[PDB]
Amino acid sequence: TYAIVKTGGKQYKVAVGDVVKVEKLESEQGEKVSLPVALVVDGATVTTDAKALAKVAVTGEVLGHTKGPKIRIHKFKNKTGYHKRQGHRQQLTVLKVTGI
Amino acid sequence: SQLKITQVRSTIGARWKQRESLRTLGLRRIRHSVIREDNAATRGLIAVVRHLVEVEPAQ
Amino acid sequence: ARVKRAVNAHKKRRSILKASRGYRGQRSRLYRKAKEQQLHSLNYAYRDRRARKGEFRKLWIARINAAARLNDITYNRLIQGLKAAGVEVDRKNLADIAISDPAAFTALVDVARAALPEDVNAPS
Amino acid sequence: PTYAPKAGDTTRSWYVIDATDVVLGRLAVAAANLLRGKHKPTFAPNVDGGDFVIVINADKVAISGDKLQHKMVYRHSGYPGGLHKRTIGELMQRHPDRVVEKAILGMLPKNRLSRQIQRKLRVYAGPEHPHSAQQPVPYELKQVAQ
Amino acid sequence: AKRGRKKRDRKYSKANHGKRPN
Amino acid sequence: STKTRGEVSGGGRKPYRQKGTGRARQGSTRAPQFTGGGVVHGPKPRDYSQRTPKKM
Amino acid sequence: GASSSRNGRDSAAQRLGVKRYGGQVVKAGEILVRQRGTKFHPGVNVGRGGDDTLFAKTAGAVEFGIKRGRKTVSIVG
RNA sequence: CGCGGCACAUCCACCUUGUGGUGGGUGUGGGUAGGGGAGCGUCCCUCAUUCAGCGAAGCCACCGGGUGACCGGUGGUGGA
RNA sequence: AUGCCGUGGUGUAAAGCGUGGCAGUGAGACGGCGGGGGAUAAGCUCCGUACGUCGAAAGGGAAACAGCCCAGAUCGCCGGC
RNA sequence: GAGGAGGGUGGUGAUGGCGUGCCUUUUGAAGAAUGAGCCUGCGAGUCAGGGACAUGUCGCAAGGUUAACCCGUGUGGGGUA
Ligand SMILES: [Mg+2]
Ligand SMILES: [Mg+2]
Ligand SMILES: [Mg+2]
Ligand SMILES: [Mg+2]
Ligand SMILES: [Mg+2]
Ligand SMILES: [Mg+2]
Ligand SMILES: [Mg+2]
Ligand SMILES: [Mg+2]
Ligand SMILES: [Mg+2]
Ligand SMILES: [Mg+2]
Ligand SMILES: [Mg+2]
Ligand SMILES: [Mg+2]
Ligand SMILES: [Mg+2]
Ligand SMILES: [Mg+2]
Ligand SMILES: [Mg+2]
Ligand SMILES: [Mg+2]
Ligand SMILES: [Mg+2]
Ligand SMILES: [Mg+2]
Ligand SMILES: [Mg+2]
Ligand SMILES: [Mg+2]
Ligand SMILES: [Mg+2]
Ligand SMILES: [Mg+2]
Ligand SMILES: [Mg+2]
Ligand SMILES: [Mg+2]
Ligand SMILES: [Mg+2]
Ligand SMILES: [Mg+2]
Ligand SMILES: [Mg+2]
Ligand SMILES: [Mg+2]
Ligand SMILES: [Mg+2]
Ligand SMILES: [Mg+2]
Ligand SMILES: [Mg+2]
Ligand SMILES: [Mg+2]
Ligand SMILES: [Mg+2]
Ligand SMILES: [Mg+2]
Repeated sequence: TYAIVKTGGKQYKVAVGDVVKVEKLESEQGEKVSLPVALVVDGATVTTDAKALAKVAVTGEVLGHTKGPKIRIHKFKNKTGYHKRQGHRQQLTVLKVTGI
Repeated sequence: SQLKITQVRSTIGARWKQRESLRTLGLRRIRHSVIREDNAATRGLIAVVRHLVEVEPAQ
Repeated sequence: ARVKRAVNAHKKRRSILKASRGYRGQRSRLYRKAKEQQLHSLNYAYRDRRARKGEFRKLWIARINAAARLNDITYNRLIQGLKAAGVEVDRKNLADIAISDPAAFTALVDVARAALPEDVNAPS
Repeated sequence: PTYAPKAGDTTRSWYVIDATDVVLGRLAVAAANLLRGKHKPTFAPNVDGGDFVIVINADKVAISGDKLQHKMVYRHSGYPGGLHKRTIGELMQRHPDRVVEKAILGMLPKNRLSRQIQRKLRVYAGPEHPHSAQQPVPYELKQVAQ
Repeated sequence: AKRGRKKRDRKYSKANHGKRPN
Repeated sequence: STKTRGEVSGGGRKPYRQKGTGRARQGSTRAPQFTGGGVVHGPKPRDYSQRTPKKM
Repeated sequence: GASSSRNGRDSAAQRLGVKRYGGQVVKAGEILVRQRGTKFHPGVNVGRGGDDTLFAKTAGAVEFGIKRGRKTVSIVG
């Protein structure tokens, strides 16, 4: 069995026991989250219906909060003297799927 | 009545009376909508800028 | 106070030359040529982080289109069918079901084919 | 992460395409889509997927009567005045397999990997091919209706 | 005079809308 | 204290002709871009006393 | 080559014309119409001027009119 | 448009109600010449404090951190 | 017809104005529309245009392609229109 | 940890896409315009002055402030011209 869960404006194909990095949720480590689904597959049944899928939730457990890789930006246009240095670390959440 | 004006195209390359008429209607970017009244000063603004907006008689 | 330059100046020289390891020729060896190439490498990287969002979508659509034609429908009317049936699964996962579970992808085509109108060429 | 095929995942089969009353354009498209693997949902643009394609009856292909007369095939030798030209009609007399093969190679990508894709293509002028040790399933042009 | 005429006919494409530089 | 280009010893003549040598034109051997030339905007003897008022 | 030895010259533009339009509120002394000749004539509370300069004699509002074919400028106090 | 980080202007709330801080809306944030603002690193002096022949500087490598200039840890070399 | 000046309404934060500090610029280019010079030639040359873009503008389209068409890049995403 | 299965560092990169060096100077340069073989070290808005204008800030305030000079071990005290 697996579900397609919707979180952070993006979708993820998850099963019970999977570890997923998602966007930063405002929940602390050890708590529980309820997340909406877009499709649920249980073998040969696909359930595919907004009246039915709005009653099915995925239960997640927060493992903690990690960071993205370091991204380095050095903008440069050709013969201008224009330079701009910038860095970024995206903030993530690690999430064990327990529900479906 | 009361009109709904949605901006469809860009102000890049538009002229001064076309950009300032979109500024007085309250539009900011593409697909931004606004609700305004159907008085004579409003559809004179719409007549200037009707190639850049899509009007519908909505609530 | 006469100040020697080398303790300050070698700081950015060591970091440019470490970012250029694995370049060939003068581009991993010489600081002036390693730095011209780091300007291009971080512009190319910026340019390609915004391009691969379209590149992976171009990969997924190609695989949804291949799997739909096995199930005698085009990509064209499949996307119309899933919007008509209210299936909000994105193309990242629709090209992932098409590989790992081909039976569930056949079950999604039948939902898309049923919600499609009776004559698709008739006006709305 | 999306699916990327490993080394040892691609399963290659054998197809035979009868070329009796098919126009040269429709056949070259269907052979190029079948050699690359555009019909499999595990397609990756850096991977030689796709299947073996045998084209029999290459002398029979539907070419128009004014294309046999007037369409030209140009080759240059690097020497001054090395522009040598034939027509389609007199290449179908000599090498009708080379006409079908040239139409497919212009429809493949222009890269190193298409050089390993074109090694899975066999074109024969007659109705008979030597690859009966494999079992080429016959392939017909299908158009998925819309 | 052929390069001028050929570079000037390519402004009547669908994307250029009757206009090009030069 | 340092020396400017007019105070370093020597350096009066033009060291070679300006055109025809394939070298950069130089004008003096004690210009600040040379080894051993004068210092540009270097230290000179200063007094740093200020005029702080009596009430302050 | 020949030359345009007979042409090539001009005087300065003199900034002539209507300076205050109709219904516009003026002060005493304000110049209304600057012109050669009387393209416009004075009316009530308007004087001509030395080089036909049509100023204001009284604060008021500018109004244009017709008085037997001639077009006049007047002030309504 | 969606989800998440930052910055600036303005508005609304307050905590010594602008020297400021916190919170919440809306708006804005391509940029050469150029203008304004705020910072990083090297060196010397003064006051305070703290390391160092149980190994300072400088150098080399690996692992890490910051919105940038850049930083820190650990080890090798080394000798104030 | 437009444009211009005045005035009454309504709209619209980063409009306008006065006086100080510090500037840079004063070689423009092509495209649309109106005109002169030239042969109603020029990737010509000189003006007009609360016209546009480039200059100083990345991204998508025009095969390639400063000035054309779409659109103005705070950063991240293996989302969607 | 003996070998394999899964993950993870570090090195490498078959293959696919995209992709016209840096500076200076220009309407516009990847340009077949200019400068640069390479590395290390050096090489360009400073200083004087009771100067000038404008500002931030501190002291005194209808007043503010001394110059040369004098006395002191000094950065302190005198000194109204
Ligand atoms: Mg430039
Ligand atoms: Mg390498
Ligand atoms: Mg996109
Ligand atoms: Mg001398
Ligand atoms: Mg000399
Ligand atoms: Mg010396
Ligand atoms: Mg004193
Ligand atoms: Mg005149
Ligand atoms: Mg007189
Ligand atoms: Mg922007
Ligand atoms: Mg900016
Ligand atoms: Mg600047
Ligand atoms: Mg030791
Ligand atoms: Mg030292
Ligand atoms: Mg370090
Ligand atoms: Mg150490
Ligand atoms: Mg050490
Ligand atoms: Mg000013
Ligand atoms: Mg000029
Ligand atoms: Mg100049
Ligand atoms: Mg001009
Ligand atoms: Mg013209
Ligand atoms: Mg010209
Ligand atoms: Mg023009
Ligand atoms: Mg562009
Ligand atoms: Mg602009
Ligand atoms: Mg472009
Ligand atoms: Mg392109
Ligand atoms: Mg769509
Ligand atoms: Mg030139
Ligand atoms: Mg310029
Ligand atoms: Mg060159
Ligand atoms: Mg060259
Ligand atoms: Mg040279």
